[PDB]
This record gives sequence, structure tokens and C-alpha cells, in this order.
Amino acid sequence: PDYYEKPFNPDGVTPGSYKGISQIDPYWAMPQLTAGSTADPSSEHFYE
Amino acid sequence: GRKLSDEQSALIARRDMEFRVKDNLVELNRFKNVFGVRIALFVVESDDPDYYEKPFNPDGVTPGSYKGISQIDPYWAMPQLTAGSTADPSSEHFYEPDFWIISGKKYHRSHLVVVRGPQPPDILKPTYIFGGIPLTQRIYERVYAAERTANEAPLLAMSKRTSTIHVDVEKAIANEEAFNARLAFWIANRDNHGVKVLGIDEGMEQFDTNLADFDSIIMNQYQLVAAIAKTPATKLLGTSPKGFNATGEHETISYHEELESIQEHIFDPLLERHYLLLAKSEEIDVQLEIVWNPVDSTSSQQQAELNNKKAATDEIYINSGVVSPDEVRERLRDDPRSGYNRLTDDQAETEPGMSPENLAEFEKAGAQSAKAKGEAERAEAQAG
Amino acid sequence: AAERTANEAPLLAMSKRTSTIHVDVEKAIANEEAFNARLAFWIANRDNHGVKVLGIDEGMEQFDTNLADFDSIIMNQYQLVAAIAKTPATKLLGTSPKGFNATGEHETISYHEELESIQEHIFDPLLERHYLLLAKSEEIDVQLEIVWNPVDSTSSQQQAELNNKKAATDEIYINSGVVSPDEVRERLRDDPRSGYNRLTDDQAETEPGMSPENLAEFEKAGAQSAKAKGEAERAEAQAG
Repeated sequence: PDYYEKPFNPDGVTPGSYKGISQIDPYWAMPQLTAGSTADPSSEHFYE
Repeated sequence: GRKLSDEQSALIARRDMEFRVKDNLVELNRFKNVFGVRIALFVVESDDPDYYEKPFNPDGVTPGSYKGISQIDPYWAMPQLTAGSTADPSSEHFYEPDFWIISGKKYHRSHLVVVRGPQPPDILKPTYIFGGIPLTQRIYERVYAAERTANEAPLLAMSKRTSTIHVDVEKAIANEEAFNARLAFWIANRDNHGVKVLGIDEGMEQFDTNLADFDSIIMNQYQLVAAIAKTPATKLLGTSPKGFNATGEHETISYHEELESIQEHIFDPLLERHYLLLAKSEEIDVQLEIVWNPVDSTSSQQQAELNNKKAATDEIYINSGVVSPDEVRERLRDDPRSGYNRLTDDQAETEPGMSPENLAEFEKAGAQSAKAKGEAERAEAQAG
Repeated sequence: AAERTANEAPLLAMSKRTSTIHVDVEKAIANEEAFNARLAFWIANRDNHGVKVLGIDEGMEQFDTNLADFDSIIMNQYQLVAAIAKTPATKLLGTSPKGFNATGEHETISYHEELESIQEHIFDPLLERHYLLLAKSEEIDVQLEIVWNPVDSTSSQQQAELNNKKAATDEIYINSGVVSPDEVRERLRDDPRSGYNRLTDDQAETEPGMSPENLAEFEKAGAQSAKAKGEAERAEAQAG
């Protein structure tokens, strides 16, 4: 029910589950920032 | 990956002949450029009243049902949006019209083939009624400007010089119908090597106009028009504009590349769908693929040293054994540009590298080897 | 800026020439509708070879505008526009701008360089993940990657002269035994620009140096060697 919410795992691929490619305009998507990404600049994942 | 027999080749050839495929392709591209969106419909006769309602089924084709291709102008059809198409941006078919209204008849999207020009953003799609950006909208203003600038020059040239004289107009209007007659006589008989006589209190002056700058403006406008249409000016105008280089080395390359892009994008899907439907309609149990001829066009000479260069390469390969005498034969047979196009059904040598000279030395080397082998054994008779 | 500057010139060309006449306006407004009629007749029938009659106290004067400077401005603006887009102007406008030399050799190289930069950066990760996920979904238990075709575009003459030069390289290595005839046949098969795409499933000779002429000289040298050795023992049969 929440596969996209979990982090990606290649081992979870169901045969025939792949359907196609979807592209979204920027005004339909709103990014969300967590406390982990804004912890300290020493983190490799700072500000995305 | 192999060549089909002659009977179905002739069948497909004639079928395409009475279907006017090339006309359909040309009109498709032309009206797509003109209107920004074009609709292609494939007519297939079925007994189901709602065959077009159901999504297209490849296996639903009945023999001999196909009839041809029809194209619909934008102002006849009316798109319709289902709830799923406008459900959420996550869908792969967001803002994709899944139904079209043509004179009250419903057609599913899968049954149609729609080609689009430039793609507007999603928010601008409803304004364009889910269509591409028209080229006429992009070009009409500049076309008008260029045409008006071109037309203006002869009008100024026709009135380049004006001549005026001064005279006591009171005495002129005192008794005219003779003053006018005299001046009309002068105008009628006016030329060089004649003398005009005036009084001491009058004068005469002339004015001109310099027209030595219109050409640059006209050529700049025409160059801009050529730039808008993504076509070299040497085709629209038939000559490079004045003062511009006419090397055309990269221009022809870019034009050929654009033509290849058009071939890949617009003509490929309709042709693929047509050929699939035709093959399924006439019991053709072979899968078909489309290969395009080279877009570059050359005169007879360039063809001559084109063919010779490949011929030289072929001899290098066959003597080295990498290729065989046969596989070059049908390669030449498949190429229509090759000079030899009336080939028979005869077959050449199939073994790789067995040239007539290579085959000649095949037996000569082996035969001498046996003689050499026996001689050593014959030498072994003595000293033993 | 470039578009408005381009649009300005034809309008000024339309309004290039201005003509004026000085008359006694008081008399003209004393009784018009005939002055207007006469002037309208003059405008309607105006051309060269015609003469205009004026009073002794009147005068006529004309003006004109020089429009020989717009072209350089327009081409400079368009050159800057093409510079911003990191694409040669010869493709945006179709020709090199006025006054700029048109060698164009290095600009094609720069555009090509930007082209494989785009190919490596934008297109590569999406397509790579797509192929990985397709392989996982379609139970294809083979690891695969992506290799890119050359970015340049060539004509028939250029392609033919390209293939001919490569053929010489193939022949020189085969005679020296660097590569095997099949190992270049497969390369010839996979090349898209190569004419030979109808190759069958047959396999050619597999070990390097074993060329059709290298066949013949091999057995003769091999066979003649045995003959010479046979004579060696035959010769030594006598003299001891």
C-alpha cells in the first residue's frame, strides 16, 4: 500500500509490475525537507 | 531478417498502390504543420456497432475488413476527457484526450493515430484545445512584413523624381485653359535636347530619392523568414540572400538531419500501424519492419564514385575471408541505388572468402602437400 | 531586444520619406474643399514626369532617413542570443550572421562535445535505471549496459570514404595476425554505419592470422619441410 513511501529496494520487483514512464510538471509537485537533510553541512545529503 | 517471396511482395505493392500511402503521408505532414494537430483514422469494416468504442484489439481483425485511411480536419473532431485522464498528475495519460467526437460518433484513443507539433505545457494545453503550436501563428507576421517591404520598393522607384516650378499664380488663374494647354504640350513633348523658357521672376527645382538601402532590409527579412521555418533559404528563395555566404556545407547536413528526425517521429508510427493491420488482414504470418532509404540525393557522378568506393571495399573484404561471395550479391540486390537491379535468381559461392582465385589455390596447395608428404616417406625406404 | 530591433527597421522603411509645402494657410482655410480636392488629385496622380505648379511665395521641401545601420545591430543581437543557448547560430538562424567569418569547423566540434555531455549527464541515469528495472521485471538474468553511437552525422560520400579507410586497417592487421577474420566480421555486423547488415548466422575462421592467403603458404611451407628432412637421411645413407 505504501511502496513508494519506503526507500527503494531492487529485490522487491514483481514480474510484470513495470508499466511505463510518467513525467510531472514542477507546479504539480511540492518537495518536502526533513530535519535529517538539514542537520549539518558535513552530511553528504545536505539540502536535497 | 530475410526476404519474402514474390507473391506477397506484389500483393503488398498493389495494396499500397490503391491505398495512396505517399499522398496520405505528405498531406499528414503538411496539414500538421499548417494546423498544429492532425488526426489519422483507419477505417475497418466490422459488424459490431461499437467496435470503435472498445479499446483496440490486435487480434480482432477479420480478413478483408480493411478499407483505407481517412484524415479529419481539426474543426470537425471534438476531444473529450474522461475522469481517469484528468484524475491526477501521477497517471501516464494525464491531460490525454481518451475520446474524440466526430459527428456524434465516439472513437477511442487507441484506434486513432494523432501527430502533434510543438508540445505546450499542461496549463496551456486547454487553451490550444490539446493541440500543437501552429506554424502559421508563428510565421504570418514576418511573412507580411517581408512581403510589404518587398512591395514598397517599386512604388518608390515609380515616383523617384519630382519636378516643380514657380509662377505668378494670379495671372495663371486669370486666363487658364491656355496655360494648361501649353504645359500639357510641354509634358507630352518633354525630353532631353529641348529647351524650356521661363520669365525672369520664376524658378524651377527638382527633387530625388535614394533607394540604395531597401535591398538589405528585404534580404534580412527573407533570411529571418527562412530561419523561422527551419529550412535553408536556398530552398524557399532559391538563392542565398545578398551578402551572405552560400557554402551550404553545414546547411544541407542540418536539413538532412531534420528530415531524418521527421521520418523517425511522424511517418514511422502510422506506417507501422498500417503495415501491422494489413499483414494481419491478409493472412501474412511474418513480422514486418520498416527500413528507410537514405535521404541524401546525389547526381549521377557522385553515384558513380559512391558505388566504386563500396566496390573497392568489397574486394578487400572477400580476399581476406571475412565475407563470402554470396552475401555481397543480395546486399547489392537489396540496394535499389546500385546499378545492377535486374539480377537473376542464381546463387553465388556461400563459403566465406572463396574467391575464384582463392578457390584456385585451395586445391593447388593441397595437391602439392600430398606429393611432398609421400616423397619423405618414399625417402624413408633406404637408410632403414 | 533582438526581435523588437528586427521589427523596427521595416516600419522606418515604410516611413522613410517626408514631403512638406509652405503655403498661405489663411487663404487655404478661407475656402477649402477645393484646396483639398486639388491636393488629393495631385496625390492620386503623382509620379515622375509630372510637374507641380506653385506660387512665387510658396516652397516645397523633402526629407529622408538613412537605414544602413540596422543590419549590424540585428546580427550582433542574434549572435548573442545564439551564444546564450550554447548552440551555433548556423543552426538557430540557418546561416552565419552578417560580418562574421564562416569557417565553422570548430563550432561543430564544440556542439558535438556539448552533445555527448548531454548524453552522458541527462539521458544516461534514467535509461540505465529503466533497463535495470525492465531486466528485473522481465526475468532476464543477464547483466547489460549501454553504449552510445557516434554523435556526428555524415553524407553518403563521407560514409563511403570512412568505411574504405577502415578496410585498409583491417587488411594490414589480418596479414600480421593481430585479429581473426570472424572477430572483425562481428564488429562489422554490429556497426550501424557499416553497409553489411545482411550477414547470416554462419561463423568465419576463428583464430588470428589464418587468412585465405595465409592458408596456402602454410601447408606448402609445412609440407616442403617434411620433404627436405626426408632428403637429409637419404643423403646420409651414403658417405658412411
